[PDB]
This record gives sequence, C-alpha cells and structure tokens, in this order.
Amino acid sequence: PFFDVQKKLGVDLDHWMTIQSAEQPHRIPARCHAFEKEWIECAHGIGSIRAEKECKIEFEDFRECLLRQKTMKRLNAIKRQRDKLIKEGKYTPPP
Amino acid sequence: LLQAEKDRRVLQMLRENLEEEATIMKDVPGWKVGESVFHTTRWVTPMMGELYGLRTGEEILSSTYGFIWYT
Amino acid sequence: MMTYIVFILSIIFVMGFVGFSSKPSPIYGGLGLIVSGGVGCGIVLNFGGSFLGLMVFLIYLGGMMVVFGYTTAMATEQYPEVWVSNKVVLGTFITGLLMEFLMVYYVLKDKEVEIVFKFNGMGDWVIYDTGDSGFFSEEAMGIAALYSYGTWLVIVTGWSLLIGVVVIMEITRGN
Amino acid sequence: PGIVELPSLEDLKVQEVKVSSSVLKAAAHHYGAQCDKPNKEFMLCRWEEKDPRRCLEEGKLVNQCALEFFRQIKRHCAEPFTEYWTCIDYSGLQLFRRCRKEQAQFDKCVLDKLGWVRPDLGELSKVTKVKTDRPLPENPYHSRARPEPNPEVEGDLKPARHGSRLFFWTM
Amino acid sequence: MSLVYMNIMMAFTVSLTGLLMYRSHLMSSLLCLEGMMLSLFILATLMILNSHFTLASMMPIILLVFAACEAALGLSLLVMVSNTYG
Amino acid sequence: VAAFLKNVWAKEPVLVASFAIAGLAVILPTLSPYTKYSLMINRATPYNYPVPLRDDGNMPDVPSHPQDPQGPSLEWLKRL
Amino acid sequence: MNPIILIIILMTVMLGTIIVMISTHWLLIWIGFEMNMLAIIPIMMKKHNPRATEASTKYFLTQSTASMLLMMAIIINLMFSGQWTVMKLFNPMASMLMTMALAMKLGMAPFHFWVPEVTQGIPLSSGLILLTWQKLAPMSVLYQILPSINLDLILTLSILSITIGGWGGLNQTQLRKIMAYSSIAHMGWMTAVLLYNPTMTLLNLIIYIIMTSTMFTLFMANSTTTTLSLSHTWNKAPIMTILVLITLLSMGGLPPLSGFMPKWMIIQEMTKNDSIILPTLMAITALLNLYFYMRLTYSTALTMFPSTNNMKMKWQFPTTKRMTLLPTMTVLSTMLLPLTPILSILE
Amino acid sequence: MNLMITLLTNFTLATLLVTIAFWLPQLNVYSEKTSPYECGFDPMGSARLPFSMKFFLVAITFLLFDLEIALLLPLPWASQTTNLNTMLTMALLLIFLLAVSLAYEWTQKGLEWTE
Amino acid sequence: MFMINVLTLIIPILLAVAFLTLVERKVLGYMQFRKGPNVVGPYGLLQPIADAIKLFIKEPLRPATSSISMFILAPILALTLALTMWIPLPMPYPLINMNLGVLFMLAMSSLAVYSILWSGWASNSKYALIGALRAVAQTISYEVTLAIILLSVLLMNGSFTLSTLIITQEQVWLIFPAWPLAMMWFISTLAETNRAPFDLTEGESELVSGFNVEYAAGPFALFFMAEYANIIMMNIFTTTLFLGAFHNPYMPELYTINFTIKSLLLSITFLWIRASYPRFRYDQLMHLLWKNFLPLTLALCMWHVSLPILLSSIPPQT
Ligand SMILES: CCCCCCCCCCCCCCCCCC(=O)OC[C@H](COP(=O)(O)OCCN)OC(=O)CCCCCCCCCCCCCCCCC
Repeated sequence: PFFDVQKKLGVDLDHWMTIQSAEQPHRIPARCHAFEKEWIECAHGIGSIRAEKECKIEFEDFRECLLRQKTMKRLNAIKRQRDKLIKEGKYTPPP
Repeated sequence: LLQAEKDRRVLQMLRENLEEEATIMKDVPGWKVGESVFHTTRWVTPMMGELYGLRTGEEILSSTYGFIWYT
Repeated sequence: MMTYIVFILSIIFVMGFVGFSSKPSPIYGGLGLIVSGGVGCGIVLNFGGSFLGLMVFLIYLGGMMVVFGYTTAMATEQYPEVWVSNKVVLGTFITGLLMEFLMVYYVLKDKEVEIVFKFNGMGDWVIYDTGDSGFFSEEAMGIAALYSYGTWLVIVTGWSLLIGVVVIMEITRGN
Repeated sequence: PGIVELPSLEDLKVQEVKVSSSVLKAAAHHYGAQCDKPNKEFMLCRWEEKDPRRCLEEGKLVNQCALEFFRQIKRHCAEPFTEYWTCIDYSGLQLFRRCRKEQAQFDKCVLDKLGWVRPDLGELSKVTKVKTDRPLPENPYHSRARPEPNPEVEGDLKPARHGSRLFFWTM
Repeated sequence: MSLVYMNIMMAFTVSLTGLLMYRSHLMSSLLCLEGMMLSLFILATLMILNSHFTLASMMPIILLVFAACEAALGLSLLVMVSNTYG
Repeated sequence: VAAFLKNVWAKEPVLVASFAIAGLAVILPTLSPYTKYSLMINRATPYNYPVPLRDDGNMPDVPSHPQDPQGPSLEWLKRL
Repeated sequence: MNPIILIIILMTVMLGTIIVMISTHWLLIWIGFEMNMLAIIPIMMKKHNPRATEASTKYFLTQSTASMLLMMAIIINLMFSGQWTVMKLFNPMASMLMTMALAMKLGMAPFHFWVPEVTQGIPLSSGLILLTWQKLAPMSVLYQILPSINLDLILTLSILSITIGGWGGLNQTQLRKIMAYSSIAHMGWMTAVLLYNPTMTLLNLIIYIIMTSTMFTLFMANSTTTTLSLSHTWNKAPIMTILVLITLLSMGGLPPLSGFMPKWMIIQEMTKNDSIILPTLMAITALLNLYFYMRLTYSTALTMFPSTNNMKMKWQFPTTKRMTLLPTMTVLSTMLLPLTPILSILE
Repeated sequence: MNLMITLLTNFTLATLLVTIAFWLPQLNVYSEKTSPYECGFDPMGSARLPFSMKFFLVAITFLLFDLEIALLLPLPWASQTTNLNTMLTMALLLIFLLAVSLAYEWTQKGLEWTE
Repeated sequence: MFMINVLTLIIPILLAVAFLTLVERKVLGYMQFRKGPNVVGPYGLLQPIADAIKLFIKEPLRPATSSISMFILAPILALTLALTMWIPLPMPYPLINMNLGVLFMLAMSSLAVYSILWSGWASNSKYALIGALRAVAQTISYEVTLAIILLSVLLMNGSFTLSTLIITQEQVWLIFPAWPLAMMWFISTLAETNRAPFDLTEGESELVSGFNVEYAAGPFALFFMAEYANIIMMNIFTTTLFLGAFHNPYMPELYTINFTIKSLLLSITFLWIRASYPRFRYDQLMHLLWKNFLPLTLALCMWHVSLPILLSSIPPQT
C-alpha cells in the first residue's frame, strides 16, 4: 500500500534526485534534458495508461537521445559503404 | 568569443560530414539526403560521434580519450 | 593507437569472473576479485570517473577484499593449497563465453543483442563527453550535493550503519 | 524522418582571432570590460532562441568586436602588453597573483594613453540587461501539441444507491 | 547498449550462476554475491557518468556502502556458523 | 560537577579535551559574528556565465553597462 | 540481548518497511530492503542455539541476493528510457527480473525453497515477524509497479506457488513448516489476483496477517512445535486448541469462517473477467490443503481414543505468560464473513 | 596513458629485480641441497589455533568505520555551497554519528583486550 | 623523454634506500655513543654495495612454499606500490599532476597490506600466519585514523590537488593552524612502518618479522626495500603536508633543496626515535589507538568542519 506522506506533510525527500530535470547543484544541463522536458510535458497530467499511446512519438524521441541506437546504427551504415568502397576509390577530401 | 568560434567550428565540421556522406552514399538504396533521426525537427547537440568520424582516427584519440590522462 | 582499451578492460574484467568463479577455495577468490575490481578502476577511470574509480580503489579493494582475505586467512588454514578442481566448467564457459563474447563482438556489425536478456545494439564507435563546463568535476560537485541535498539519504545510510554496529556485535555475542 | 538543413560553407568562414589562451586571458579581461555591447546581446540571442546555426551572424559581430580590440592594442600599446602576456604565459595555471608589475604597468600604458578604467571584481555577474530588435522565439524547439487532459470529477454527490450492490448485502 | 554493458552483464550472470550452482564452500557463495555487487557499482557509475546526470552520482557511493555493512554482517554470520562445526 | 569534571580531567584528559573540542565546535558556529560573511562570499563566486534578459518593458535595475552601479556590489569584499 | 536494543532494532525494522512504503525513489526502496535485512538478522537468533544461526544464514543469502537482483533490474530500468521514480517500469525485462526479485523477497514457487527451513529454525516470535511483517514491503512495491508486469509470469508464479507450496506439508508433523507452506499458498492467491484488482490482494494480505497472527500467538499460549504437542495441550486445556483448529480452518477458507471471504471475493473479481478455468484449478488445490488441515482436525476428539495423554500435567497454578492481543484477533478472524461490505474500506 | 606507462615500468622493475633475486642464488657458484624440512608435528611454532573473535572484530569495525570515513570523504568539496546551515548540521551530525558508534562499542564489553 | 622522467624518479629512490640504510646505521651508532661502519670503504660509503650484492647472493634457503603464485606475487606488489606512491608527490612539479592526488596515495597505501597477508600467508608455518594477521590488524587500524587526518588537514587546502597545498603553505606552514593533528599524524606515520615504539621484535615476542624478516632472502632485500623507501615517502609527504617552502619559479631547485633538507631531517628523527624509546606491548598499542587517538581525531575533525565557516575563510576550490 504505497503511502504518500511527503506530499501530505509538504516535504521533499527523494523528489530532488528523482529525474534529470531537477535543479542541479550548480545547474549543468543533462545530456538528454530537453527531451525529458518534453516527455514530462506530454505525460504530466495523464495516467500512464494513455500516456503510453499518445506520448509515444515524443517518448521514442527521448529514447533515441538516451540510448542512441538508431543514429549509431546510421554511422555504422556509413562505414559499411565506406568499407567496400576502399576497394573502389572514393579517395579522401581531408588532409 | 570562445562560444561563437566553437559553434562555427562544429557547424563547419558537420556540414563537411554532410557533403562527404552525400558523395559516398549515392546509390539505389536511398536514405535520400542527410537527415536527422528524430520525429521532431529542431536543433539537438551533436553526439561527438557524429562530428569526429572518418577523420583519420588520430585526433579522435586525443579528443575523445584526450582529456582523461591529462595532456 | 588502439583506443579500445575501455573494451579490452571490459573483456579482462569479464575473464576474471569467467575463469574465476569455479574451484573450491576462496584463497584464490581474493585474487580473482581484486584483479577484476582493479580492472574496474580501469573502466570507470577511462570514462573519467576519477573519484568514483578511486573509491572502488579504496573501499572495495582495500576495505572489502582486505577484510575478506583476512577472515578467509583466519578461518581456513591451507597446508596443500593445490590447483584443486572444478575449473573445467569455468574454462568451458571461457570458450562458450569466448565465442559468445566473440559472438557479441562479432555480430556487433550494425546492432548486436541477445534473445534472452533485453536488447543491446553494438558496432565499433563510442559516445562521450563534450560541452566543457568551467572548473567542474561534474562528479565531486555531485557529491557536494550529497551533503547539500542528501539530507534524507545520508540519514538513512548513517542510521543503517550504526545499526550495522549493534547488529554485528550483537551477533558476535556481547550480551 | 525530418531532414536537417545546415548553412552553406560560405555562410561560415567569417574572420579569425588567433592568439594563445594566455594573451587572450588578460586582454580578454580588458575587452570584456569595454566590449560586450554586442556579445552579451549575442548571449541572449543564442541563449534565448538556442539553435547554434540560427544566430551565428551575431557570432560574426562579436568576433568583429574582439578583432578590432586586439587591433587597437596592436597599434596603441604594444610592448608593455607583450611583456605582460609573456610573463603570464609562464603559466602553471596562469595565476594573476604572479606577474603584477606588468598588470599595473599595462593598465598604466592603457590608462595613460587610451583610457579604459579597469573594472576589477565588479566586471561581471550582475546579470546584464540588453535590448534586441529580433522578436523572441515562441514555442521554442519542438513545442508540440497538448495532451488533451482528462475531465476532473465535479458536482455534489449523494449516498450510493442501495449499498454494496454485492451478491447480497443491501445497506 | 554499447558493448561494455553486454560484457558486464555477462560478468554479473557468471557471478550469479556461480552463486546458485555451487553450495560447497559458503565463503565462495558470499564472495560471488559480492563480486556481482561490484559489477552493479560499475554499471551505475558508467551509466550515470555517461549521461552526465550529476545529482544522482551518489548511487555508486550509497550503493557501495551497503556493499559492506551488509557484507560484514555476512561474514559475521559466517564465523558464527563455522563455530557450530569447524 | 566541579569535582566530577576535576576527576575526569585528572584521569582521562584526552577524552575531556575531546568533548571540549566537540562541544565548542558545535556551539561556536552559531554565535560568531563572521558567519554570514562566508555565505555571502561563497555566493559571490560565479561558476556559470551570467545570461542576459530582454531589457525593454522591465523595471530598471542591474543595469546594462557593468560599471553602472545599480546591481549588487561585493566592494565590501574589495576592502575587508 | 538487551530489552532496550530489541526496541532499538524492531523500531528500525518498522522504520525500514515504512521507508519502502513511503519513498518514490528506487534507490531508497532498495535501502529499505537492506535495512529490513540488516535489522532482522538480530531478531532471529535471539536464543543462541545453532539452528537459528544456520537458518538465519539461509534467510540472509537468498534474501540479500534477492535485493541485489532487484538493484540489477532497477539499473536496467536506468538503461532503457529512464529516471529514478516509482512507476511503471519501461523495460519488459527489468519488469521480469523485478518480478523474480520480489518473488524471492516473499516466498514463491521457484524461490520458496528457504521458507520452511528458516521458519522451523528460528523461534516463535521471529516466526511471527518473518511471515507477516516483512511480507508487507514487497506487495507494497508490486501494487506500484503492476502496470508493467508481464501477466504470464506472476500468474505462473502464483499458480505454481499454490500447487507446489500448498501440496507440500503433507508428511510434516511440525507446525512452523505447516505455517510456511500455508504462507506460500496464500501468497499464490494474493499474487494471483495482483494484476486484476489489487484491492483484493491487500485484502487477502490483511486477513492473512490476522490469521498467522492468532495462529502463532496461540502457539505462544500453548508452546507447541508439533501436533503431538497440540493433542497434549488438548488434555491440558481445551480452549486454546479449538482456537488453533478453528483458525486453521479459517486458514483453509471454509465457507462460514472468515478465511473463506478472500477466496470468495477473489473468485468474483477473478471470474467476472474472461477465464473461468484457472480459478477452479486453484480451488482444487485449496481442497487439498483443506483435507490435510482436517487431518489435523482429526488430531482431536473427546471420549478420545488413546492418545497417551500422560500426567504430572494437571496444574493448580494458571500461567501468567503475557499474550498481547489474542482475543480481538481470534474473534476477528473467526467472525468476519458477516462483514465485508467493509471490503472497500481497505482501498 | 602516461601514468599507465609509469605502471608498466614500475611493474617491470619489480618483476626484473625479483627475477634477478631468484636467478643469482640458484645461479650461484655451488648450490647444495640436503636437509629435511619437517612440516610434521603441530607444536613447532605455536600449535593448532583457536582463532579468537577479537582480531576479526577489529577487521569488522575497520569496515564500518571505513564506510563512515569514505561517506565523510567528499566533504572538502561540499564545505562550500549556498547552504551552510545544512552543511554544518549534517557533517557534524555524520561524524558525530561515527563517534556514537565508537562510544557505544566502547561502553559495551567490546575491546578491553585482556581476555 | 618520459621514460627518462620515470627512471630519474625511481632509480634515485632505490639509491636513496641504500644510502639511507647507511645513515641509519651511523646515526644510531653515534646516538649510541659509538662510531658506525668505517671499515667498509672510506667513511662507510661502500657499506650498501656490500649489503646489496651479498644479501642478493646468499642462497634461497627454504621451505616448500605451497603456493608458487603468492610467493612471487607479494614482493612484486610491495615494490610496485612503493615505487608508484612517489608519483604525485609535488616536488616543484609532480611528474603526474592528478586532480585528486593525495587520496590516491591514501588508497594505494591502503592496498599495501596484501603483501603482509600473502607474505605471512605462504609461510606454511602456522605461527607466521598469526603474526601476519596481527600486523595486518595494526596497519589497518592506523589506516582508519590517518585517513581522517588527511580528510581534516586537507580541509584548509580546499581541494585535493596536492599542488595547491604548496599554495596554502606560502604565508604560514600548515603546522601552525593545526599542530596537534600534525603530531597525531606523525605518530600515525610511525604506525604502519612499525618503527619503535610500534615495532614487533626478536627474542620472545610475536615474531612476525621473525619469519617475515627471515624468509625470502633476496625478496627480503625487497620487503626491506619497500619498507625503507615507504619510510622516506611518508617523511616526504609529511614535509609537504604539514610544512613546506616558498616556490620561486624560474629557479625550482631552490624549493627542491629546502624541501629535501627538511624531509631528510625528518627521517633522521624517525631513526632516532627508534633508538630512543622502548616498545609497546601489542594490546596496549592497538587499544591505545582506539582509546585516545581516534576520539581526539574526531573532535579536531568536526572542529575543522565547523571552524572555516566560523572565521568565514573557507578555502578556494579552483
Ligand atoms: C594477479 C594480479 C595481476 C595484477 C597485479 C597488479 C599489481 C599492481 C597493483 C597495484 C597498482 C594499482 C594501480 C591503480 C592506478 C589507479 C590510477 C588512478 O586512479 O589515477 C587517478 C587519475 C585521475 O585523474 P584526474 O587527476 O582526475 O584527471 C587528470 C586530468 N583530467 O586517473 C587518471 O588520470 C586516468 C588513468 C586511467 C588509466 C587506466 C587505469 C587502469 C588500472 C588497471 C589496474 C590493474 C591492476 C588492478 C589491481 C590489482 C591489485 C592486486
């Protein structure tokens, strides 16, 4: 039976370390901060039942910040063509 | 000053990435032109993987692992 | 100019436990751990974890493993201290985790993962820090926030420790 | 899904400030004194709208200010500044408690000739107020649609009807 | 999830299977548990310090403190068990 | 009290002096006049770039030019 | 032991569980578990016999490693899109490891191996404090994290708890063991319903706490570790025994007695949803536990046939052994079925 | 990497010096081997051992007091923040708590060392 | 270039160990009213080379070890730690400048005891075991206290850098702001090394150094090495922590000279203390630490947590 005292007595206990967007010691933005801001802006007043449904797009945006599965896979897709074109010369621009 | 200089440097670098990518990836299996991967288009910081890559690998050593173990 | 050294240290770290966890005696247990843990300093440090790495290099290495090896050394006395047994499945899991670990570092092309645990993703490149913050550790300042913001948290910790004392001695029979 | 657009390479390639951190440090102290009409403004720019590649023009502006600053120190007080940044460049964290003689010496050439009272410990903080003609960005970054929140419970409610309603047990 | 995460998880499960599938020595059990615990320290550290989420950096510390005052308890119960027989 | 403290300070001076350093260390931070100074110092050191705001349509203070005095002044630290 | 220190420990156990209930952060809840272990090791072992030492160890290993597995799941939550809160886990896997972890914390089917053993090792009062109080924290967590629970697991662990754990205890003449296996069965129920309507889970939780409460308290009244002890007390004084048996039938869920109420409501809110077959598959095993317990009810009669009832053991002096609240909980676990419109007071 | 080179060297010279120290004595001019070494009977030095709780408890209290020490270790970073009141309160509180553990164990039969 | 730096660091600490042993024998000699070694070379400067190559050449001498692993582990560890401890010590310049620093030295100093656990473990002699366990006990108990002292005296630096220490020392030696904690930390530095009074011994006694100092021959020239080198260290780290000189850049060798002189004199005071006083019995030692040092360290510590905020000077973390 999860009880909420800390909202009742009006005291913060664990709310400070809870999510990335909280006020930092000397405010330094977290890597994915802004997308926390939009995921909580989307899912704030709703019940996590339909937040699943309707906040999906922006949530997946947040995930793609955190884990970086898709973009990492993209860079990989770049070296995978680069590789087989070491054979067929594309030369290099850089010095 | 350091801020303006820096951000110009990184934008230059990312565009160079864009043109190289454009030359290499011409072929049938088009992902078309260089795109963000997010469902919402707005500025988001580079990964430092995106910036430094294909770079000869010398300065990814000192840039990525450089600061740790000092100079 | 390898610069996979985070991944090499990760691998040796695994190897410590893999070949480690078998054989009957802890006397080599201490060795296996302290090796793997020091390598853990390797990992954490190579992400720039400097203080935290030094704390697993102080508390856990010194305090934990010293107290372990102290009790083990006191509780058990080893005349023979031989090569013993049971290492067979440890080496065979160094082969199954050698082509399984080489399977996750092989199939790592694009994204690699497993069908048992959660997903993973893979590939050769690594993501790290930029956006310098002047005169910040980004860590130790965090722990300064332990003392500033960690009110409730240091309360429950400390209390759980002092209870640590009365429990331990209570079980060692002061009466 | 969305395709990013980045400015033309020639949109970049504006100017140059090439100096060591050492000279740039103390010279920075003085221009941060007299300059900062453009660059604070720049900071509410890229700070307010934040999209580097959006405001870079004003980066051209600040780079202009600093550039002509160093130009004036070139043609105006040259030698004393040179000895000053070369004594501050013996480094070891470049401490300003180290070479003072040419701090007072440098501000002595400057003041004796070009002015520039030194701001000292009051140069900064005191969060600055600045005007900009550009209208503030609204709905910054993504700024999507709202959740369509759920209706809250309202109205006077009376006792329930006939009780627990269970397999039996009326009231 | 990079690679290092995969590998550290495999270490975790090596320690866990080593926990369940060997009852012979008790110190070995307790140990394997503790090594696993170390692996958790490493995970939380690498993650938190990867995302530059600073205010939460305690999780290595306060996760590590109970790696001990609980472990110490473990060894005390080990001694009080050994002096039953041997 | 007097005899008790004389006797515990006759037997175990290390422990008495330890409690003295302790207690005095507890109370003295409350009384001493210099306390607030430390706080105001510690707050006077910026780690993070002061970031400007839209000026027009505001109440005038903390003015644009860094010399214009209307903002806070740590001069009290300049001479102290 | 000191009569203060026990207060300064039990106070910390109460405190720990209160923290597991109150905190909205994971790392805290993990700490609350750590404190309930650290402080609950001294309660067990109170008397220094070796049984309590080996048993307290078997509690300590599986309980502590359970805690660690919990931490692993928490961290995997941090990996996948993550923050530190108490709410639906965003990983299916993290939810898996966490349902296993909270399946060790409290006795469940693959993980129940320790409960009978430790329950017979440690003394009576530690037996009470083990099978009730520490059982409040994990349910208080599951009630929170239920939205991400994979249904197939907790449904499985519930059934296998009822089948295995319930089917057990047959040859057992010991008491503490019987109370253990019954704990695992009521577990199988409370966790069975958990996904559908958790209100009923807290219900069977509370009723269950009253049940084991009067049970163990009676075992303190008549100090009995075996059924033979029960019969010998029947020829010492009757009343405490028939309280033990009637509360055992209430532990079997026999229709007029109050133990039938959680079974009955669980069958409603279980079968108004689609599946009717699984409840019957539970009710069978429930009958099994029953006529076992009613074997323990042919443990007694009058005009008895020979039990070898001995002597010396009439006594002229009543016992002063202090029974804290026996009567209120006795009548409260016998007579409660004519209540429950009151069910909804709980949630 | 630099300090890692220092560790590679400093581990070498250790290894090298050890090796030299093993070679030269059994590389010596004449090495002769006869005498029996009796592991044998229990009373040579000491006998057996009934390992005693005191030392072990010293290891334990070394743990708990470590934990409190390292939990205290970051303080020099924390001594400067914008909340001084709370700082003093919980630093004095924390190490005061350490001293409470010590005071308790010093009140009970623990330590006292002649037994 | 860099390996040149390493060699110039680690070779002179070894030579420093040898000629240190010389100065030891002499100072104890005259302190005892008798001339030290004159008859090996002039004035005694050939004595170490004697001790060195002889003590290397005496043959390995006993017994079956029962562990080939640990026996050749422990010496390597003891050295490697003793050599790498010298890295951060500031000098005019550190040779590795670490942000944390001093707690890194604290940490490795905490690791240094495995050589005692393992060394005393592989004896196969059940008595040298017990002796080793006890020596571990006292070393560890003074790893408790010392840590708290550094965690206090440092709190006037404001950061761990170990460089900024030389910045704090400019106006006044850190001995003045706290003398007593510096006193307790000096005696603490006597602790681990087990210099007299704290040493164990021959004759009748626990004889930890009986088989520890006996056994492993050349590798005893190693444990010998790490012990004395570690001594020179703790003297130097005292010289840096609780006092120091003014660093005049453009001429660092000035500070290097003054630093060197004070450190050497301090070690001289070690060797003559060892001459001076008897030994404590063991329990009286261990619970002498637990009785008195640690409580007063707690008091002084909390007084250094509360003090800097009083006087409003709290140090400037860079
Ligand atoms: C069978 C046994 C086999 C093994 C035997 C081993 C024998 C020797 C064991 C003792 C020696 C342990 C040495 C540990 C070194 C730790 C270094 C460290 O923590 O350095 C801190 C420093 C922090 O840098 P900082 O100042 O914050 O920043 C610089 C500017 N930004 O950090 C840095 O600057 C970054 C440095 C990162 C370099 C990688 C570190 C890898 C460590 C691997 C340890 C392997 C051995 C483990 C210990 C075994 C103990 C028995």
